Amino acid sequence: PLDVALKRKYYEEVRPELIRRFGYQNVWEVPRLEKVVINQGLGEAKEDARILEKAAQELALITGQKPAVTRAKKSISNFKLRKGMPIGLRVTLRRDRMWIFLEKLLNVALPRIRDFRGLNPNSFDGRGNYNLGLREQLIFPEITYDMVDALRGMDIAVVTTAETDEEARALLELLGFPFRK
Amino acid sequence: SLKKGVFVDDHLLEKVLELNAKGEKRLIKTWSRRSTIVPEMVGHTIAVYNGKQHVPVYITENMVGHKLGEFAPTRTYRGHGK
Amino acid sequence: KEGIHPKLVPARIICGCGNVIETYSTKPEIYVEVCSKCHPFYTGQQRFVDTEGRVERFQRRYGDSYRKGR
Amino acid sequence: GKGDRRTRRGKIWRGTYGKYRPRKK
Amino acid sequence: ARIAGVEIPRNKRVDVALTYIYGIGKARAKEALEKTGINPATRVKDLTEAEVVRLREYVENTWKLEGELRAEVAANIKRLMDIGCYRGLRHRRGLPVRGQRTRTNARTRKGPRKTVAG
RNA sequence: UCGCCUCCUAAAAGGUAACGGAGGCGCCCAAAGGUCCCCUCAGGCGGGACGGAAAUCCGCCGGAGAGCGCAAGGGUAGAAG
RNA sequence: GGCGACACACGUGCUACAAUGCCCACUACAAAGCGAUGCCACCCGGCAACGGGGAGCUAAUCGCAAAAAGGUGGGCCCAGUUCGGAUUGGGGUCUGCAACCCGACCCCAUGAAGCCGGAAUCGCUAGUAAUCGCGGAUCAGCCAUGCCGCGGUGAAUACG
Ligand SMILES: [Mg+2]
Ligand SMILES: [Mg+2]
Ligand SMILES: [Mg+2]
Ligand SMILES: [Mg+2]
Ligand SMILES: [Mg+2]
Ligand SMILES: [Mg+2]
Ligand SMILES: [Mg+2]
Repeated sequence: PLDVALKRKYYEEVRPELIRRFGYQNVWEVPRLEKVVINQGLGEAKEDARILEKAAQELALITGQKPAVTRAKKSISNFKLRKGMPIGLRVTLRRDRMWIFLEKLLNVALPRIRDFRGLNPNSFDGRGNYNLGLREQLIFPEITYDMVDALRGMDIAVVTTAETDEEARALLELLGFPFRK
Repeated sequence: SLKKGVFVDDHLLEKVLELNAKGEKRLIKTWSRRSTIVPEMVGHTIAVYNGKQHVPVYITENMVGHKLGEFAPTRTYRGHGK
Repeated sequence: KEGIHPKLVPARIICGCGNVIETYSTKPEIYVEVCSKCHPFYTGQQRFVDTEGRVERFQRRYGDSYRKGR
Repeated sequence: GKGDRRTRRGKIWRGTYGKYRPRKK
Repeated sequence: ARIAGVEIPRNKRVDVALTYIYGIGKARAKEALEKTGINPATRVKDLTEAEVVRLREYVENTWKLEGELRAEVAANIKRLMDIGCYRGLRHRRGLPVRGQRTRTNARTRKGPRKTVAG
């Protein structure tokens, strides 16, 4: 079952705090952070695979899980690309790995961002989910800087069993999500 | 850039101070940027001369080393054919 | 699953101001300059400066010469 | 760098003295 | 070594490598390593980790630099936004701030020539 | 203009003419074929670095308005996709 | 207030794009001129501009000035780079009643364009061209990179 500090920190701190803040009557009504899915919009690989593979192993290093290529649904002559064409990587991670990633995310990567005054508090879904943009990917501890070729980023989706975007606003706030007030 | 002087017009201040006890009216002109922004009477308007007319400039903190006439451009320019 | 992904080893990692754990990832231990959960920059707040205001200082710098006073 | 105000050479050219060109000894 | 917001300069003298930061220049450079007590002519190649830590701790603190002071500088120009002075309008029109000659020259703020012809 | 396909004229079976009203065909696919196993669209509203009316990503809603190599009709996700 | 405006065009120039070069330290070698309603030695504060003192000098007596290129030493190692200094933020100083339009310096931080110039176009035949600094006039100050002078090191080539 491994261990993971953030995982524990959820159970023996963040968990009871929610039952006090919101007064859930059932052990399941409580918001449970599950499924974090990383996505990279890779137009950069409009016509390149050796620039896509380099983005693959890069992603595999920070999540410990191979990403899968996504392909264009249609065709847009307005900005090249046809039906096929590997345009975008994406890796889904839930359980254990989702926590090990979420720790290094909050407790290493996010502060390594230039300036960085805190995650956006309006960036909430309305159904209890959160998303956040990232520029440089070198902010991850497993990335060694002197081994990159291009500064490609990623979108991150954090899904949560909360109803409102308040119960999630709370759930993540407890886990260590800096919200720029 | 003065340091031990740091001056304002005596005549601008005479008119400004004797019209500062317990309140006033914003009707107050001048003829000299030469002065300085002057704290107190911040909620005031000083019609500064730009060479042609008296432009009502308004003080709302924020300004200090900028005397007056910087808030009173003397030229117009506006455009060059375009 | 088998025969593709990188493996995840135990915990150890060096921060530029103190300590960090978890790690896993791929590397046994890595170095991190700008620490996180520690304290600097929005972690307890360390107001480096304050960015001077003119209402305060410049009214007391230009006003330091209180010769124009009254 | 005859126009850089941070050299003994630029300070010569400008004429003036300072930190990057002291008034001798 | 990721000193402030940057890390780039390797094998090239710490008194010089320091310069490669918005906020350091040349004077604060040797001032920082004499106050931290480090040899200026060193390799910059990740030498004694301790010297690097002390350097980082002093430099990154003390005075504002990198993206933070760029924000402050830009904000000092934003000062003359509101209903600002004459100097603000010069930042508005894109013309030289210090009242210089604009009949010719001033290309560093105006930009390359546009040529009207008539 | 001349042969073939689709819709209307066509009068609720079929068929039905005019130098009547509108469009297509003279190909294509060794996968776009066989079978077994899986999966479900278009859109709309939110959320998300570069990234916009559309690229990929998350979240709800969405019974078929998508798709089905090309005209049109029929058919179709309890699949033909 | 304006002559200092600025989408632009031309003239004369200054500073450069670097290693026969740049930075720092040390250490030499001039001429021609100017100054007691000034030049201001030497101390003191100051990173510095400069401020406090204060001696000498109606000046081949005292002061402006140490000339700089040079030499020695050491550091960069060819990279928009310790080349380049524009532009911009901030902090100061001095003259002046006052320096926003529109002053010169000093200091911190930024460090742009430029890696040598299209068609065209200029100067110079011996201390000459090039390169290096120095003085003076105007002048409270200064937008002088100008003008008028002074000396330092010192080419190339002229068949015709
Ligand atoms: Mg029928
Ligand atoms: Mg019938
Ligand atoms: Mg017929
Ligand atoms: Mg004129
Ligand atoms: Mg360029
Ligand atoms: Mg070069
Ligand atoms: Mg001759």
